[PDB]
Amino acid sequence: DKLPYKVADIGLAAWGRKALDIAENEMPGLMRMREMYSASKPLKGARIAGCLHMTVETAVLIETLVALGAEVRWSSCNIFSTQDHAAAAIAKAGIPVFAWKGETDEEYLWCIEQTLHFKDGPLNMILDDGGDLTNLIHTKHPQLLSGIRGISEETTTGVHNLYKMMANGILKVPAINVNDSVTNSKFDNLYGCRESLIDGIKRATDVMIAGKVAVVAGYGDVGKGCAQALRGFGARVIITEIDPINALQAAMEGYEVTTMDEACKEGNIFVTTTGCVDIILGRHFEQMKDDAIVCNIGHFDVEIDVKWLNENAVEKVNIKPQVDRYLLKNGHRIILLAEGRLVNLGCAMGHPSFVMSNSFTNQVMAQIELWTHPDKYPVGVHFLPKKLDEAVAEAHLGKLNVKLTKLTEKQAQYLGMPINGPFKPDHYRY
Amino acid sequence: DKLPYKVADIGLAAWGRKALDIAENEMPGLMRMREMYSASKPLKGARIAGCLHMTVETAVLIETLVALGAEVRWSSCNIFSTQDHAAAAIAKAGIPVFAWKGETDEEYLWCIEQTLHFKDGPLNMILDDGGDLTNLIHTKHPQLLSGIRGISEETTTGVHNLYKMMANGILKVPAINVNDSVTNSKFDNLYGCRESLIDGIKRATDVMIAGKVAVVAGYGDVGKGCAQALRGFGARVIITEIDPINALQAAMEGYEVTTMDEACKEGNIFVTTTGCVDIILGRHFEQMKDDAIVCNIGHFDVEIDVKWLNENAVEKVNIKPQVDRYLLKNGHRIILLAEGRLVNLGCAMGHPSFVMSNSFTNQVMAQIELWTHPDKYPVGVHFLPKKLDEAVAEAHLGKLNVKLTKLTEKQAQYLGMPINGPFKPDHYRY
Amino acid sequence: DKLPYKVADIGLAAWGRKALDIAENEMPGLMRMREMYSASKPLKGARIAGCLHMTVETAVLIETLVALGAEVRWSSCNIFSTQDHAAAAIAKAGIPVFAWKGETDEEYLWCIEQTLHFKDGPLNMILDDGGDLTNLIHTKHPQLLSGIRGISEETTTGVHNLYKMMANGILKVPAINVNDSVTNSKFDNLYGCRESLIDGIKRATDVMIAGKVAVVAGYGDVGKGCAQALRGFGARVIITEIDPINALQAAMEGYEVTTMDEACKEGNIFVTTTGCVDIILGRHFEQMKDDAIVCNIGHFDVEIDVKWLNENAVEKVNIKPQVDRYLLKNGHRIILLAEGRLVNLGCAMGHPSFVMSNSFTNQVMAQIELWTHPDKYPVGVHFLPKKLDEAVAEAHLGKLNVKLTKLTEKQAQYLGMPINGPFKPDHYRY
Amino acid sequence: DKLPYKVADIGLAAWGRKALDIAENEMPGLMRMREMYSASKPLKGARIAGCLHMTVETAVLIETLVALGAEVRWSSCNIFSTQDHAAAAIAKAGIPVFAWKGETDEEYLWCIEQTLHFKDGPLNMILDDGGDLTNLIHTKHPQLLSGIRGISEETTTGVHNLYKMMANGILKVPAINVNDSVTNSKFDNLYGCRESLIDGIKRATDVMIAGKVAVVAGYGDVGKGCAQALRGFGARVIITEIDPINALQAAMEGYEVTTMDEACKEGNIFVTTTGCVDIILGRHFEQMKDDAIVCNIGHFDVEIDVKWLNENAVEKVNIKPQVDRYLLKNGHRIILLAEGRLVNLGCAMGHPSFVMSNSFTNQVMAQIELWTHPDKYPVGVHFLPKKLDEAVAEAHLGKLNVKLTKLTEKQAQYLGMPINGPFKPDHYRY
Ligand SMILES: NC(=O)c1ccc[n+]([C@@H]2O[C@H](COP(=O)([O-])OP(=O)(O)OC[C@H]3O[C@@H](n4cnc5c(N)ncnc54)[C@H](O)[C@@H]3O)[C@@H](O)[C@H]2O)c1
Ligand SMILES: NC(=O)c1ccc[n+]([C@@H]2O[C@H](COP(=O)([O-])OP(=O)(O)OC[C@H]3O[C@@H](n4cnc5c(N)ncnc54)[C@H](O)[C@@H]3O)[C@@H](O)[C@H]2O)c1
Ligand SMILES: NC(=O)c1ccc[n+]([C@@H]2O[C@H](COP(=O)([O-])OP(=O)(O)OC[C@H]3O[C@@H](n4cnc5c(N)ncnc54)[C@H](O)[C@@H]3O)[C@@H](O)[C@H]2O)c1
Ligand SMILES: NC(=O)c1ccc[n+]([C@@H]2O[C@H](COP(=O)([O-])OP(=O)(O)OC[C@H]3O[C@@H](n4cnc5c(N)ncnc54)[C@H](O)[C@@H]3O)[C@@H](O)[C@H]2O)c1
Ligand SMILES: Nc1ncnc2c1ncn2[C@@H]1O[C@H](CO)[C@@H](O)[C@H]1O
Ligand SMILES: Nc1ncnc2c1ncn2[C@@H]1O[C@H](CO)[C@@H](O)[C@H]1O
Ligand SMILES: Nc1ncnc2c1ncn2[C@@H]1O[C@H](CO)[C@@H](O)[C@H]1O
Ligand SMILES: Nc1ncnc2c1ncn2[C@@H]1O[C@H](CO)[C@@H](O)[C@H]1O
Repeated sequence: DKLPYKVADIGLAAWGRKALDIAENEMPGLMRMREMYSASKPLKGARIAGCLHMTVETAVLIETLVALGAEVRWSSCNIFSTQDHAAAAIAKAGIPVFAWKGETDEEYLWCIEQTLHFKDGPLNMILDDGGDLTNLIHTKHPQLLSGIRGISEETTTGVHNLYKMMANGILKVPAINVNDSVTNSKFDNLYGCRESLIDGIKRATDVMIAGKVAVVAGYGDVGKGCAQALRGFGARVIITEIDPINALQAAMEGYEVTTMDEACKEGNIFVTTTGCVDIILGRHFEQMKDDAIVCNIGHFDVEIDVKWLNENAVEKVNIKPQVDRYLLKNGHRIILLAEGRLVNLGCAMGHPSFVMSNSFTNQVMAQIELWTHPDKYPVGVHFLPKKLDEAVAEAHLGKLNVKLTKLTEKQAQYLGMPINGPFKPDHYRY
Repeated sequence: DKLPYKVADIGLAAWGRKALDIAENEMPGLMRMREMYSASKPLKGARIAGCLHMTVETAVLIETLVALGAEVRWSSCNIFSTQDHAAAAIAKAGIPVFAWKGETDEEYLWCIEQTLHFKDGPLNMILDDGGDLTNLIHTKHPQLLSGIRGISEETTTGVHNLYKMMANGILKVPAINVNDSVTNSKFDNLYGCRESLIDGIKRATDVMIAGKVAVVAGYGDVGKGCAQALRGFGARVIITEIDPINALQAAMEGYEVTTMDEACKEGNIFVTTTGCVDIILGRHFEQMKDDAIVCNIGHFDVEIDVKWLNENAVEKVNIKPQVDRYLLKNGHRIILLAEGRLVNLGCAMGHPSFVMSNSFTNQVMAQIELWTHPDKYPVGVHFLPKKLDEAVAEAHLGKLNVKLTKLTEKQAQYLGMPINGPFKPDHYRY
Repeated sequence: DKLPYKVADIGLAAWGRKALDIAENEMPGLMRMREMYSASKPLKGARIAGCLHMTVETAVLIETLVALGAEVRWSSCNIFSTQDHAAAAIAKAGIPVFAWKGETDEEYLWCIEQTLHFKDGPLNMILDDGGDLTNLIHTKHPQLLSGIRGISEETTTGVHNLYKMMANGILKVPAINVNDSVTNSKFDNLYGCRESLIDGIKRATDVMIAGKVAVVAGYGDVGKGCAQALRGFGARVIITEIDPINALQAAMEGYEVTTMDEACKEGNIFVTTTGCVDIILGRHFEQMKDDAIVCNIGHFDVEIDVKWLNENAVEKVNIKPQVDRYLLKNGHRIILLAEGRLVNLGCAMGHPSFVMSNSFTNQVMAQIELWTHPDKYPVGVHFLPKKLDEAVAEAHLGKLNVKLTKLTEKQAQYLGMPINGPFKPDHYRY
Repeated sequence: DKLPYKVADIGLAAWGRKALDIAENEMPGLMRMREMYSASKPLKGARIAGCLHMTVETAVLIETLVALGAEVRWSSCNIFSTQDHAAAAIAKAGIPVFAWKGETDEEYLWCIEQTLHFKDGPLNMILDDGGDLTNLIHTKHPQLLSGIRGISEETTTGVHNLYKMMANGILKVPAINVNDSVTNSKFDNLYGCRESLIDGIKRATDVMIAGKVAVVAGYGDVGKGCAQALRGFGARVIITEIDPINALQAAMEGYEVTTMDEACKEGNIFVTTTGCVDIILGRHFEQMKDDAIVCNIGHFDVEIDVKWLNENAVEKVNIKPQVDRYLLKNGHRIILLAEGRLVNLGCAMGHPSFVMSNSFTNQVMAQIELWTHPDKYPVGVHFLPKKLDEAVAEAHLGKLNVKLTKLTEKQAQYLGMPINGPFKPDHYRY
């Protein structure tokens, strides 16, 4: 029970390494963190248990925490999101990794647990992207809690659960809600899904986007990026919403807002961008035009009533991996992607490296704070300082070559703000 | 010193009334406020002293506070923003108004003061769009303070000043920062300027936008709307910024971000969207291509070094009202609009009615809260509740015919939010 | 009957001249033609009878033909398109002009005739923008025909008529269909209306474009530009078409194509971009939403059933010049612009100078060809050579600063085309 | 030498059939052709020798000519474009096919030849996508010429060669230049590359498009679609052109036009869209930013100086199939895709089915004309009638659900055109 790592095939490393090379040039934030802190080794003594989809970009993250001098043990937060050659490299790198494609629920749980203990004791830091690493511990390894200094969550569902545990006096460790940074929120949510929604759809169906009517349920950040992605292609986007402010937003950009009920008749493509359930049900499926393409990029296979399909469907033919085509009792066909799960993760390579570098530099900064500024973070879920958000940004202005103008004493004075200090109030919405 | 009103020409009413008719159909918010509260007359006993550019939209605002039963005395917050026929109507309507186009600094001040006293005593409520109505009182009419229940500011410069006075124990009245509502911030800043930046430029120069290189300094809300407006026309927009998150924002939309110095060589059109000073100086002007069109939509004639022009310019020819053309010592001409002032306000009819309906419904709500819920607002600068913001929005979804989807018990539950209650956290940035 | 000119007020000149100055910097084409031919005076002995809306841009045109050494006599092709101060300048310039705003049908015809005879005999060249100058002659002044060397038409309706007369052996002069040049078709049709459709609507109604559903009948060039203009603002555009290729074109850009019948129910704004009649009829009007804004930019007040309005409308109130609002027997109002006429011409200053510079340089070239290469053009309607179209273009690449790459011997060869010669086949569609 | 077919693996069929099913729902044109002519069997007696990349869409094409009753023998016009499972199906279908992935030059030539003879004699009809099937015959099988009734080319390089042979009295068969139909040109060139440029780049590099500066050489149709594709993503596109009309075109859409020389310094991504050579050479490569991504979608590996790379490059590492990364003597890396060949064809699944359905229906129609109207087409290269172009379109308006408005006697008359007849002149450019 004392393995050094458990990946699909160690062989893949050489190639996995080829990728981490190309990818690193696209992740300025992490690479900067490496420069600025590789010497300081500000993470020494930290034993980080990371639970985040084991991909090429996470590899760059893992090697960045190590470079900042820290012990790390990783396990993918998803059973399918792993990239064996990515995990290959990290293993060959002499780093404990317990990740591989399509593992069983039992294997998953196993994987995570393998990151709990180091050879100098148990973990003292948690890096989560869903709270599985946090929940598991809190409820099965209470012992270790007193030994953990911090937790950095980056997911809505994880962050929330943190607020809950804290609200119910269960949280026994300070956490930093990384997800609510602007550079983390916008990228992981808006630019991220915008760049990879169609990729997922293309690789799956290779269908033409233009000229098609695409229904997008939810106008949040993710919904916004998808709506902008689909429209950039020539499709006519229709939006459904429950929040009147977001719905106004949509209408002001030219989209048509209506209910899924009315909408399910018009759509050609259907993307669900919510953390809500029962977005698309049988009464909708039976209205859809022949060969409608349904897929979800929200967060769980909980937005599409997949079950109904597998139930009220005549035949279910599998065109290919993660692309099935159900036959309705009315003659119409229904192309369902990723089996209802996240289409960009299930049909594409997830989000680009540059995007991840933004949400991941936030992650590296949370570790540093949490493990170097304990006094600053009492038990509760905290937010990263704004001056540090701007920091994640500025570190990316190089890659794309943008010349940032620098305020001047007079100006700064006039504005009443530090020439380098935070440039906006905390409630600023960008 | 006891006049009932002071407008340019009372005659204009008939026509001004023609406008308030057309205009009302474009301002659902306010018109809804009249429906929902015309009976309750929730503003009874309130004597509101309003200082907001006296336009056709403000007229609809004024008549809306009156319908909600309240005494009102108005004066434009600007010497040129007034629309004599709009002010005409309101006068004929038996409402004290002291506004007219281009008044003198002495007249302006005079105008404001005429709204201070009613025939039942002095004011008890303040509606400001710059803090001039607020400042003037606090420093020349301290008596009346104890008599004032609230203040509702809608301008950055006014809001700030409130925070200050409060910070220095000067503010002696609770205020509601109306400007930070989503439905007010976005419309008054983004959509507002987006709809009218080019209009002001067109009427002024009637120039062709497409094919031109337009330089926009500042990627805030206003900058965002102008950048989107100019690009929709075919211009190649370049942006300058001091904030690394806004600059990243820009770059992610395809714009080129650089410094004004480098930029002043390329630009054909120049729009300044900041609350900053010395954005465009002589060293820029002397770089600009022949016949460059310079104008500012920020907030004051403080962003362009007009002075330098009037100083280092050979001849200054006035093509027409609010449109001058300076001749440089190098052969290049410089078309300067609105004399450096707000171009949409000085070369156009400002923002549209529908937009105004949003930021103004917020205004009406602040009045009701502040004067119906004093207990709730101790002296300080407060924010309008979120459930109310959504309210301003929902009231506009009709005009544009958008079908809002309604959450369901199960859903609502799953999401952990009231089926009607606020759908988003307070830090939500939309 | 021998006046030297007939303009509204000669005084206006000083100001008209102010305009021609600013304007000339925006019309590189004509200004280049002036350089390249001011010396050659390639138009000597040519007596041009010009009939084109007498505006500031036409003035720059007029002075450009003269500079190329030619006698010119002008009359506007429209009774309202004229710009008195523009015509003023040209008169003070010692040039026969018979144009002024809103002249009577009898005055119009008069005006045209005054350009027929010079003090060395009658005209020998025709520059028409509607065929009124061409028709009039052919049927009332046959004598002069044998004396006229050429005709240059730039309008669909004028061009067609030429093809007809020619088809029926009536055409007695060679003509050059200038309208079908790329640089003239695209600018006068697409970029032209795109830049000024909304300006027209703003000045007229000052209404907010965003969030509205705009119906555009016809997806030709003009319709394409209007649809792109309206969408850049945030409106949701719907398109109607009779040609299946244009309709598919629309659908591939994300617009929704449907019939006016179904569309008339949704629309908030209505732009007709055809040369067809009966596009919007009573059965539509009685379907439109309250305060719908109807206007036409096609070519004649023949696309909207204005008549029906004036007939089946209860009351017709005139909000202001060129903006009326009919009241229907059902409670809905209808804002009708420019009285059914060209809205950009009737509510704005028409197209911008730079656009005009393109379609007018085409015009200047036709004159030169037709009058310097008679042998090349036998009686019939001809097209401007392609090498010359590219010429009109190359002449504008300077204003907007574009670095045109130059083919190289090896390349040119490989491509099989002249390094400077036409780069494209004649059926090329750009 | 009498094989019935030669494909990679016959087994693949079942799956290939799976595809042809899904695909057929996206190609309304061909599916319509099947309806309208399945009975007539208007192609009876025709023995078609098809040479077109053997993919899933060509499969649908092949089965469409057969359904119209015709013998067919196919061979891919490219050595790599073939799709073994697609070819699989067609073989299992009892159809002579000689296609498989990556065949040798000797094999290719062999494959083509296998379609020349049927069991009732040689071919009497040619369907070419490059003229390899035409050339080969004309120069090695002159006998058969007199036996061939028609040739339908769809490629620039093929069409041209036709005009040549004809110009040099070599062409001994009438041909129909299908490529110049609007529905074929626009789709195969504009919409086609627009939908699949980024897909090719994504699968290849999985790089993030937004925030990047993309250089596109050539503003033709393909260049136009690529430029619109990249911009919709958020990149800043810069264009290079030799044609002044296209360069103006670009500048009027907001792009920046300049020379490759100057541009090669700025670019992050480089797409070459010409039929020209030596677009990107060593002097450029040595200027490119680190990790620049170079790829070409023109028509041959002739636009990028690949050779130079393989010559002046230190090391060339192969990241993966069709994705190499050269290391320069200056430290910068250069990611070269598809080895310089067509990136959408070499890194993606080419163009979508719907697009192909357009350019392929054109193809089916040319066969019918050419083989049912010989008398109509004397030896020379002809264009498909316009009434038939609109036909290809109308046939697709269904899929996307667009309601085509139908002219009316009065209207039609007014317009002077047949209510169903062609709605536009031949020189119309859409
Ligand atoms: N797949 C990915 O790469 C990825 C990346 C980030 C986030 N996400 C997930 O996507 C989901 C949405 O994220 P977000 O940042 O846009 O959230 P968000 O909170 O900004 O927006 C969600 C939107 O859903 C709308 N909505 C809720 N219930 C609805 C219903 N029944 N019908 C229509 N609209 C409804 C809400 O009004 C809201 O505006 C989350 O579950 C999130 O974790 C996925
Ligand atoms: N004319 C109008 O109708 C109208 C309506 C609303 C607001 N405004 C005014 O416009 C201004 C901007 O408003 P906003 O809502 O976008 O503000 P904002 O705070 O959102 O953005 C201002 C932006 O300016 C940038 N900036 C500051 N100094 C700069 C400099 N020297 N060079 C380049 N960029 C610089 C900042 O980084 C910031 O992103 C304010 O003065 C505001 O009151 C005008
Ligand atoms: N106001 C201006 O500044 C200006 C400038 C140039 C041209 N025009 C005029 O605009 C008109 C259109 O010009 P264009 O260049 O786009 O012409 P166009 O020939 O390219 O397109 C006209 C379009 O109208 C469509 N159409 C015809 N009848 C229709 C109907 N009943 N319903 C729906 N669609 C219908 C046609 O299918 C066609 O695509 C002409 O009369 C032209 O002279 C006006
Ligand atoms: N890969 C595909 O799927 C696909 C599909 C259709 C066409 N094509 C090919 O793409 C190429 C271009 O097709 P198109 O329809 O756009 O052609 P096009 O003739 O419409 O445009 C080519 C453009 O290249 C420009 N150009 C030529 N030499 C240049 C140079 N040295 N520098 C800059 N610009 C230069 C020309 O001015 C012209 O506008 C052709 O070889 C064509 O066969 C590829
Ligand atoms: N390439 C990637 N590497 C790591 N995490 C990713 C990638 N693409 C998407 N994600 C993550 O997917 C999560 C949702 O499962 C998001 O929080 C997002 O950060
Ligand atoms: N038409 C209008 N009526 C009243 N205020 C306006 C109008 N257009 C713009 N404004 C105001 O101009 C202010 C800046 O001077 C903004 O806060 C905005 O709300
Ligand atoms: N400013 C202008 N000066 C001269 N002609 C114009 C102008 N704007 C539009 N036009 C002309 O309007 C004609 C249609 O009436 C078009 O052929 C176009 O060239
Ligand atoms: N999926 C496809 N099937 C067949 N031909 C294709 C496909 N995608 C692109 N092409 C062809 O690629 C050719 C250039 O090699 C184009 O003429 C185009 O029609």
